[PDB]
Amino acid sequence: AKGVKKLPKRKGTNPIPRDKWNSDDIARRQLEQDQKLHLTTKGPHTGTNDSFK
Amino acid sequence: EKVPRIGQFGFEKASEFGVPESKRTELSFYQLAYDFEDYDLAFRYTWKFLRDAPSSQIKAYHNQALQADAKLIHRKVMEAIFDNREREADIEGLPYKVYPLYNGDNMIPPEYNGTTFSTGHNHYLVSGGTKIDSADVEMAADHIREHGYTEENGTQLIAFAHKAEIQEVRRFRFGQTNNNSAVANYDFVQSQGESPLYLPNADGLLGKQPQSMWKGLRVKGSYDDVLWIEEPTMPAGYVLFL
Amino acid sequence: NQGGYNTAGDIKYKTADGVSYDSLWNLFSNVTDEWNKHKSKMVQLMTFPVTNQTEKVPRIGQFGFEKASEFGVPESKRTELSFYQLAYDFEDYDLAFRYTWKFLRDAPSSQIKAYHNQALQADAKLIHRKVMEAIFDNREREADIEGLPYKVYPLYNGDNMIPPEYNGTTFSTGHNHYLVSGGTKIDSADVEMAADHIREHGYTEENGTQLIAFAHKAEIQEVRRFRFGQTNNNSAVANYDFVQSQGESPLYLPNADGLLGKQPQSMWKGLRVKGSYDDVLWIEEPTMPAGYVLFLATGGTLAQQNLVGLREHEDAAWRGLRQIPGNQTRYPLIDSFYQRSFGTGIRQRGGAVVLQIKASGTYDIPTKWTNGGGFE
Repeated sequence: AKGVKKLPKRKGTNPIPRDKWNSDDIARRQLEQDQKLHLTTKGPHTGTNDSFK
Repeated sequence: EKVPRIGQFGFEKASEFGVPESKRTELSFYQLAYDFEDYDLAFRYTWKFLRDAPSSQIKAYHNQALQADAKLIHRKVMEAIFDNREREADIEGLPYKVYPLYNGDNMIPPEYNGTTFSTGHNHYLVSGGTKIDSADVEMAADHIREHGYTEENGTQLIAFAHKAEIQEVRRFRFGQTNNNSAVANYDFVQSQGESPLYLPNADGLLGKQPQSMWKGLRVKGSYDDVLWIEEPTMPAGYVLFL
Repeated sequence: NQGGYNTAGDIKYKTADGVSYDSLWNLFSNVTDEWNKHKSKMVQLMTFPVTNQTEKVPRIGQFGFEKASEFGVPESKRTELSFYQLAYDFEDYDLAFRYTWKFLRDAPSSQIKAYHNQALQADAKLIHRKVMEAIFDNREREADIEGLPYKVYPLYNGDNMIPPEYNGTTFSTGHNHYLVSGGTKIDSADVEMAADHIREHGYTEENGTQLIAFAHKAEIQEVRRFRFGQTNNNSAVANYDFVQSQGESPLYLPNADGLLGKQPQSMWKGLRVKGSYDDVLWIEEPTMPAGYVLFLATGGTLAQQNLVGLREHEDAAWRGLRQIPGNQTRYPLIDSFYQRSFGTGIRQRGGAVVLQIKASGTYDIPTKWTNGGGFE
């Protein structure tokens, strides 16, 4: 067979290029773990409010 | 709110006579609150009116009360977003503070990917020009995406805008000048359901084509990765990015 | 770090606005950090378990013929054996938790589970640091094995050890694999030099080995710009193209219409490949300090085992992370210890190169991987 591969070219609309990285995938996977760091509470209905901003 | 992560340990080089140093950590958390209010309407009649009036008029007045409710709830949701002022509320006799978007106040947004914010962070932005440009759109979308909320995290951004601003945005083309001497870094791609358009160059459009609808609303197109929606409720000089 | 005994008064409520302090500590009771998972992956692809605490590399000399005579007899020929020894280091590491009796009375159970879990994280961080400074610390160490003092080596580092001869290439003393670029930004000239410093020792594509480069993204942002016959950074001209990996966006391809050959793979051992310059796969490494590149040979005949040996103890009762019962107990004070013991050395002293991007002067060890201080 021929040794040359034809490169792909820009179609009429072509997606925005965004660099994939390993450090960005670590940060992405960490954030979907950090998204479990919440507790359900009794809300403002406690006769105290000192945990509220 | 999201509980801030604990500190992390480290070992010490051992000895045959001594003992190591001790380790510890601590926690913290916080909460946010929501407003509440009461609203009411009246329907007063005379005994002659209820004797003589058609039942269709009474039923029309009832149907109009249900539509007065829809208008009230809509207004109160939209002014929660567009009114940039902090509100006090009393809940079970204690005071609380309830919030708009970041408004130049003393909350500091949490750090994300090693970028740390100051006090005075703000999401009520002025364009600095009589007509929208691509630097305004890119600035505003980046003000969201610096907090997380990025396309790699699987979000979609939406922009809701009035016709007078959409008709500027749909003219953004890569490397061309816009309003206020801004130069576009992307180009506006029409949704698949819009009026036909010739592609300007063999060097095709820098963006993916949007689908016809998002959430049952029709989409005009996309610039950057944000979808633009013609929103008839929107006031003229304003855009909501979400 | 916070330090000291845990005391009543380090506890601060049972509940606040209805949430319980035990539930807050229960969140952290079983977390694991994605950075410590990445560090554990890098150790797993960069080390091997030491079965043999020392290694020998023997050699012999050689001789030739001479012209005959009808009357005489030839001068006699002779040869001698010689060798080098290599060894692996070993060290002991320690950690404590200490409590007061009234802290243990009042504290939520989940706080102890969270402290235990963070000791496992600290163990993973320690092993990673000690593997990376085996590669980066540039200095030789002693190690007593059976009370005989052996010697533990980095890569080739300007020392009196002479690399084995290969393809008739004879090396001197003073061979070095801690390279300085001689320029503020990376050249194609620097990349080409560093890869050839490996490939002269064997570790060729002829021998079936694959070279990898691990780098901080700021160096990859230069290397991805290299194109054949074009000038790049410190007036260097590239002898090759940087070729994108098969998975990258087409928008980043140069102004060309064909590729002679094939694009490099997207993924290597679950790490993501940006592309290749020369035959070297370039991988963005989350842990790399900024001004540095590690070039590593892998696979084939000569690099069939990973660069760094981990020497754990001979007895299973002393292997792995262990808890020791402590020596303050019940009242008024309580303690316990975590203990880990291992050490690190390199056998294949030519199997990698470290390149530092700086303008002039000698190599600097990265502060985060200097052996003289820190354990994380």
